[PDB]
Amino acid sequence: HHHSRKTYTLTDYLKNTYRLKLYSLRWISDHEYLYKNILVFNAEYGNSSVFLENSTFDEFGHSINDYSISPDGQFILLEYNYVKQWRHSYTASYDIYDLNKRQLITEERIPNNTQWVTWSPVGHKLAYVWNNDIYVKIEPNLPSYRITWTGKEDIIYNGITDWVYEEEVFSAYSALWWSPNGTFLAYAQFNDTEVPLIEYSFYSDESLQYPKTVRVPYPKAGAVNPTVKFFVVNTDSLSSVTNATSIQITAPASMLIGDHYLCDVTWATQERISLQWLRRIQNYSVMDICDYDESSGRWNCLVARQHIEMSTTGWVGRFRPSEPHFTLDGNSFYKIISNEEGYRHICYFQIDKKDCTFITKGTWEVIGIEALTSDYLYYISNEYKGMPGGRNLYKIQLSDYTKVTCLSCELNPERCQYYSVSFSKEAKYYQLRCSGPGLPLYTLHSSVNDKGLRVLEDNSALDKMLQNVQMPSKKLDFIILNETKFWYQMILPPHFDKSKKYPLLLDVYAGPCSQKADTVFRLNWATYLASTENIIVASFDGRGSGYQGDKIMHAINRRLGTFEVEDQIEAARQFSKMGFVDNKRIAIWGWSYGGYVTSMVLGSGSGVFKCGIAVAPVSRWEYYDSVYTERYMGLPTPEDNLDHYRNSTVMSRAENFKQVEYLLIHGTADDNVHFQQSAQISKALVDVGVDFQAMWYTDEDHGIASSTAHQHIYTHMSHFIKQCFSLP
Amino acid sequence: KTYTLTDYLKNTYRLKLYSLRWISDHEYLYKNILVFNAEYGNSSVFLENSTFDEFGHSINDYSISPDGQFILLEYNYVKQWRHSYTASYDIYDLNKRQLITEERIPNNTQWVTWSPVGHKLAYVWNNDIYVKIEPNLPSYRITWTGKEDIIYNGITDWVYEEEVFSAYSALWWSPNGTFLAYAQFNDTEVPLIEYSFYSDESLQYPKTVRVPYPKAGAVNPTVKFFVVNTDSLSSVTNATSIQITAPASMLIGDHYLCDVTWATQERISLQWLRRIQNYSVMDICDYDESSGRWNCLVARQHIEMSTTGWVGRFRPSEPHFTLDGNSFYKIISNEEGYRHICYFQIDKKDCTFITKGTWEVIGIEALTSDYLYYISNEYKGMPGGRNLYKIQLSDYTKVTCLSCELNPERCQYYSVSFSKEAKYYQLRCSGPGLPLYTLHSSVNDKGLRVLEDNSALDKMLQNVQMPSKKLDFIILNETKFWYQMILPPHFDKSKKYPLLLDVYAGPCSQKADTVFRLNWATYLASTENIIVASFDGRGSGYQGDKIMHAINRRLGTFEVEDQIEAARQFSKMGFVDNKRIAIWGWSYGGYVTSMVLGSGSGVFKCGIAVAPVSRWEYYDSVYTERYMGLPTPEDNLDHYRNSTVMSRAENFKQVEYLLIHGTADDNVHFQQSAQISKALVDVGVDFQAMWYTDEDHGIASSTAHQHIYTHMSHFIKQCFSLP
Ligand SMILES: Cn1c(=O)c2c(nc(N3CCC[C@@H](N)C3)n2Cc2ccccc2C#N)n(C)c1=O
Ligand SMILES: Cn1c(=O)c2c(nc(N3CCC[C@@H](N)C3)n2Cc2ccccc2C#N)n(C)c1=O
Ligand SMILES: *[C@@H]1O[C@H](CO)[C@@H](O[C@@H]2O[C@H](CO)[C@@H](O)[C@H](O)[C@H]2NC(C)=O)[C@H](O)[C@H]1NC(C)=O
Ligand SMILES: *[C@@H]1O[C@H](CO)[C@@H](O[C@@H]2O[C@H](CO)[C@@H](O)[C@H](O)[C@H]2NC(C)=O)[C@H](O)[C@H]1NC(C)=O
Ligand SMILES: *[C@@H]1O[C@H](CO)[C@@H](O[C@@H]2O[C@H](CO)[C@@H](O)[C@H](O)[C@H]2NC(C)=O)[C@H](O)[C@H]1NC(C)=O
Ligand SMILES: *[C@@H]1O[C@H](CO)[C@@H](O)[C@H](O)[C@H]1NC(C)=O
Ligand SMILES: *[C@@H]1O[C@H](CO)[C@@H](O)[C@H](O)[C@H]1NC(C)=O
Ligand SMILES: *[C@@H]1O[C@H](CO)[C@@H](O)[C@H](O)[C@H]1NC(C)=O
Ligand SMILES: *[C@@H]1O[C@H](CO)[C@@H](O)[C@H](O)[C@H]1NC(C)=O
Ligand SMILES: *[C@@H]1O[C@H](CO)[C@@H](O)[C@H](O)[C@H]1NC(C)=O
Ligand SMILES: *[C@@H]1O[C@H](CO)[C@@H](O)[C@H](O)[C@H]1NC(C)=O
Ligand SMILES: *[C@@H]1O[C@H](CO)[C@@H](O)[C@H](O)[C@H]1NC(C)=O
Ligand SMILES: *[C@@H]1O[C@H](CO)[C@@H](O)[C@H](O)[C@H]1NC(C)=O
Repeated sequence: HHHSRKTYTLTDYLKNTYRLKLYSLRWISDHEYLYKNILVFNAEYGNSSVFLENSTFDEFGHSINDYSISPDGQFILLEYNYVKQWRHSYTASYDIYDLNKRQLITEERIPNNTQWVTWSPVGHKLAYVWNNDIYVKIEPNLPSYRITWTGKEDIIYNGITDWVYEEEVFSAYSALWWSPNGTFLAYAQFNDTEVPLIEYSFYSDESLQYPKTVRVPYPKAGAVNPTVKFFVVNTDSLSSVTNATSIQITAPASMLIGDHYLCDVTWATQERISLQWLRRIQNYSVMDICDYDESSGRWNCLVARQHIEMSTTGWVGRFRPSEPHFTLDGNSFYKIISNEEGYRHICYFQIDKKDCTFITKGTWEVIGIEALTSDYLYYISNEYKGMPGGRNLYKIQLSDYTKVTCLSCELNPERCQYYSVSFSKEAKYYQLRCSGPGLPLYTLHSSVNDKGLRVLEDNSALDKMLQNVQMPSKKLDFIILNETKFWYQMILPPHFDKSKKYPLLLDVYAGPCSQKADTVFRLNWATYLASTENIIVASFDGRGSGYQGDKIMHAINRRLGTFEVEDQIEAARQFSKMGFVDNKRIAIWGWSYGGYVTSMVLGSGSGVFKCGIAVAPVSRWEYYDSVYTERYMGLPTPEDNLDHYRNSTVMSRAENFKQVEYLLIHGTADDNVHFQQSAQISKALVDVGVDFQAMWYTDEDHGIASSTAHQHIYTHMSHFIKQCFSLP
Repeated sequence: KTYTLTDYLKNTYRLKLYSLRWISDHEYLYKNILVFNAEYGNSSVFLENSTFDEFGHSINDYSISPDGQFILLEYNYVKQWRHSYTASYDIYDLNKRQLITEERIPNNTQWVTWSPVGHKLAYVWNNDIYVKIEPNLPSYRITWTGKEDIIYNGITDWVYEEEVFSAYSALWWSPNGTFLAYAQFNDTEVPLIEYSFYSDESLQYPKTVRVPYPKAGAVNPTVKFFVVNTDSLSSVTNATSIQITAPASMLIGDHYLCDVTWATQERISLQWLRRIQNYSVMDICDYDESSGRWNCLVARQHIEMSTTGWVGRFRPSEPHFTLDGNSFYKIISNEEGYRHICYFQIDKKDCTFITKGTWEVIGIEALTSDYLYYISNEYKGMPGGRNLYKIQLSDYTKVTCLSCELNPERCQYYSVSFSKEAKYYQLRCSGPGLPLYTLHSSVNDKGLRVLEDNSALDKMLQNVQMPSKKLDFIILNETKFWYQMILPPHFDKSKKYPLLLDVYAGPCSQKADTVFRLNWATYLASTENIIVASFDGRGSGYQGDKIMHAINRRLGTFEVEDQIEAARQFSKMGFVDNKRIAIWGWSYGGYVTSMVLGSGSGVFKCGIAVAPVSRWEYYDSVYTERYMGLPTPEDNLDHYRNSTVMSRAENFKQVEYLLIHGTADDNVHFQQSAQISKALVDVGVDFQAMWYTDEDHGIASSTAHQHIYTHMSHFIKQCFSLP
């Protein structure tokens, strides 16, 4: 034989039999990067001297979670006693090790339970947050300077975000920003005094006799939001005689008039910082540009340099207003905005000018600006072949916008259609990561001649292992609806036969700016279901999905739980009318927003779906957080949008669940989508006499990511789908 | 046609009761509200069905005063725990036929009670006691110390309500209403259980419910006892409450007040229990005239202890005093370990037993000048039967069974309700046939008339294939252990049936009896042809202390092993499919079901645990410590650690498990199933779950009740391969 008889099993997925190798590096200069044990690989010639041996901290006495080398390379920060908080936040102990002296600093140690630590961009200055206050060390072995004195647990946050800013605004815990040379330290201060608390039980180890009540300031749609203030402190004029003096930069008048957010901080030069503010009604944002005044020691934002971004069709930006990329003199910047036709492109702005000029055009979008030099701007887009699920690196000549070159398109067009990039400190070198459709590929390049210097990781060991496995394939394509293309992907079982009828699982996100149809290679639950169980797993980007323009993306504005829900149902009708789908066995499942859509679909009375699984779903928008929800829904008030808030709950559709088989799953310590939401679904299903299947995960959060819990839920979901589809 | 799930869920086939409230020695009330005579059976209407048409509120319950002059109307009923609730109250003048509108009982009243004679009234509001001499006059504030969740005057806290008094009230009027005795509970340092309450879909942020609840080994509430004279209440000076302190033998450590019983007008008896519940003391306290105080002579103390276990069935039994209050009868276990009636003299340590045998007195029912009446399981040596007996006080040898022979075939489980001076009594037969309610004259013990025969139901059941009950015993180690089986209709001995073991198995439980039930087991047997069995093993009650105390300090051992062995015996009976045996239980039954499934015996295919205890340190102090002692290194910590469901997680790989729990369960906290599920996830065991949002220990909402039973039926049918 020698024919492939093996499949990709559930155990393979759960035990990581088939492992994807990565190549993670960190640029130390414009020609040097670190890699792990710790080598400073010289990018240029390939010669790599060793930086730090793996044996150096064996006598440490603690397990080291992470490390951080100072920009000057004189010190290393050692992160241990890591305790996870939310998606980005955590607490840890830190020790500092002098690299030139070969020993641990024992004097003036960074305290236990530190919330965040950061080196300056140059030298070895240190900023850290402890007990909600900011501290600064000029030298690692010296006493730290206390910058703030107002830090209060759950009320006042200095240099760190609160729950909502962490999850929905900055996608980070830190709210500290060093100036390019480390002279100034800018920070946000959040105030949660009147923000209501979400409360839930945490059960802990079985030795805890009485459960704990976790309490977190968490604004639900329409509730009192946190307020924010912004400050800048000169670290070079710190004295141990007097308290440090932080200079406030106030929000523009058009923002102070109501509730607003700080949605972006970007340093332009040593003495110029740009701020973006956003109204609570997220259709209007203002960029301030503020210069430092030397005679005063203060900061001033000229109303002439003030820039406005707004939308008449929806909210501003994909999830927030995009960040500027300033020129060296800080007199201009490049920024992604939506053009006249609704497509996101790079606009070039003069600092003193209202009007910008677009440097890219077309019926495609710029994903992000990655680097800019004197001569070139580097950006990722989905232009190539008009595939919105594809990603490539481009280079545009600043003096001639007609001179655009694709740097990644043709490198290896068959295995590589989804690229990300990592540039050196001044874009002289870059690493490219290809994520699919073939096996991930990591390569190094010099930008001068754009030539490939070397293959970093080609995943040949995994290619060897797969050679014998009956792996699934992927079909990426579109369907025309109301004269508009809508993309879908299908994970197709091996030896796929168009004449046969397969059961179908619709895998759904479908939230605003979602994309579930792409060229990325994945080893996941869907791989197992196709490979081993012979199930087609499909996904569909309908109205509301991103990277295709505002016409598609803004279609669900103020109307969550409508078109995106309706387009998933229609997708299933399209797939079955392709001819290879058994439409007695069509299922749907999703996590989070996908959980919400799955539930709305199962409660729609369409009659298309036999069964479905919702994991940690939203059940009604008033339960979810203000920043995300109000972005798309506005306020749940009679004068705003209360009617639709009330018309788009899962609960009100409970009666219709008599037609389907339903599995409802939620972790009890979910701080993001509160257990409350599934608790209300179940209570509504019980109230109408609908039988369903449920599963709670004790102390699990939104990711249900514990090793044991992760394995349990996928095993449980697998049983459910196999029985729904009558698979032995 | 068969008895279906819907039949059970929608109570298609209803059992009639006959509920009466005695008013005198020959007059009682029955529901219109009629005043039936125990002589002639005639009745003149007391309150017409539509007397309160123009009331404006929905009346939940009524209560006539002992003199019959005023009726108390209860509305705005809001349930709290098992017995506790809050309500609004109005008083109706029956003479004037109008509602009282001056000095009304406040909204959110916790407890109200008439005095035993006349029309005096005591109530509890915001944890304080108030007294109304006349319904229309202002009330006197008795206590000023009441405080939400902290100080309880005249009402119980969580643990006393659930585990000690089986009641919310802690008020005790003297026989003629002169004195009002009460208890004060102090929960200051008792730790709080906290859990989420999700409420209506309209609630944006869940509520955190916080209840003082002592888990095993935690700080317990403290108790004080007071008596106040209601005849000398003044609206000028504050009321003076006389404290009666617990005896010196109780004050030495943590203790409980476990019984309050008035002997006469000026004599009260109180029983106290140590936190280590194998030692209790009864105090007899007399009102002193020249001092206005209460004295409890140390010589009048009566100790009740146990060397093999705890004291009483769940608590020390209540005394029944002779009219002069110089003697009393109470149930205690004899030297052989069987519970019998002992006769005590107030001034003497030694009692004499008036009953003997290898069977038990269940309760003393009435005491007269010439006869003591009691209920027991003596008839035919059947621990699961119940009959009423009369003992001649002048000759203990002269014992008459009043109920044994009235209808031996349909009636084997009686309860009774005697008139005020015991001249008449209602008999309540609960099985094995349809319930029967009859009235009797105790002067000659002749039957007056049938009150309710359930013929309406009998004619209904004629057309349905109904299951039968086998009640019998097996021998284990030369000891009889009783079991019952609900057998499918047209039961065939040659066929192999699936079997479901229905479990309680807690200390002093009894699941094998002569009671007729229409329940879930009825549908399973009638429609699904499943045998539903129950077994009373070691630890079970009403069979003496040798069996009941078998599990002392050793919860989760013998009672668990005996359910497994019982199923092994049912397998050897020949009509059981050994490939289709399942087990289920609620509460303690959930604990035992889980313990059995985690035993790795290989006997059971599948099971269901509803609101199970998972480990004893999570459950309340009074119940748990009674059997387990304290979870400390110097006491019983090792067995607490050994008797968890969690430690058996790995053995659940052999079985199919359904775990169900209500999220607002104040009794067995959701915590308990949360720890089970986590342990099963940690060893990679697949199982089924169901939470019930906002449901408590009963899971008793109309919709949730229907939902849980439907869900369980599908699970059992799937386990048994039933289409
Ligand atoms: C199915 N699904 C999502 O719904 C999803 C998601 N990443 C996000 N985020 C978008 C903004 C930034 C950060 N909040 C993460 N969402 C949005 C969401 C909507 C409703 C409830 C919960 C969540 C969440 N986490 N992913 C990866 C995903 O698969
Ligand atoms: C299966 N089963 C029981 O386990 C049970 C019960 N009645 C009681 N009580 C006995 C003491 C007084 C009062 N607490 C009610 N228990 C005891 C118990 C043990 C463990 C956990 C919860 C509970 C409860 N409630 N019943 C009727 C029953 O069926
Ligand atoms: C955080 O915000 C709260 C209000 O949201 C501030 O509290 C107010 O402060 C002033 C000045 O002390 C008081 O007079 C007001 O009564 C407070 N208002 C309310 C509604 O509480 C608080 O000052 C803020 N804290 C910081 C350090 O910014
Ligand atoms: C209920 O018990 C509490 C706790 O033991 C008593 O509170 C103590 O009272 C004394 C005297 O006032 C104080 O010195 C202590 O500091 C108190 N302790 C605590 C923890 O509060 C309280 O007095 C009792 N209440 C009643 C009505 O008896
Ligand atoms: C009866 O006792 C109560 C409680 O001790 C008295 O009420 C308190 O009286 C004191 C002064 O003696 C005040 O300082 C408190 O504020 C009162 N508490 C309240 C609001 O009840 C009551 O006055 C006593 N009656 C009399 C006059 O003997
Ligand atoms: C790497 O190569 C250079 C130039 O060929 C050589 O001189 C040197 O030894 C290496 N670099 C260092 C300093 O590690
Ligand atoms: C952190 O805690 C440990 C003891 O738990 C102690 O040895 C150490 O000194 C602490 N570190 C600092 C800097 O506070
Ligand atoms: C700095 O500020 C804090 C609080 O405002 C004050 O208590 C402290 O003494 C100040 N330090 C000095 C010495 O200026
Ligand atoms: C960093 O920038 C500040 C502000 O422009 C300047 O005064 C300072 O000299 C700079 N530091 C260095 C070392 O260049
Ligand atoms: C029963 O009827 C008699 C008359 O025969 C009457 O005197 C008596 O009051 C009635 N009993 C009641 C309480 O209805
Ligand atoms: C009880 O509450 C209702 C509604 O708030 C009120 O109208 C009524 O007067 C109250 N009754 C008493 C006796 O206070
Ligand atoms: C009730 O008993 C008390 C105390 O013995 C006595 O003073 C009173 O007379 C009795 N009540 C009546 C009038 O029967
Ligand atoms: C009560 O129980 C404890 C613990 O089992 C025991 O040491 C003690 O002897 C018992 N007391 C009696 C009265 O038997």
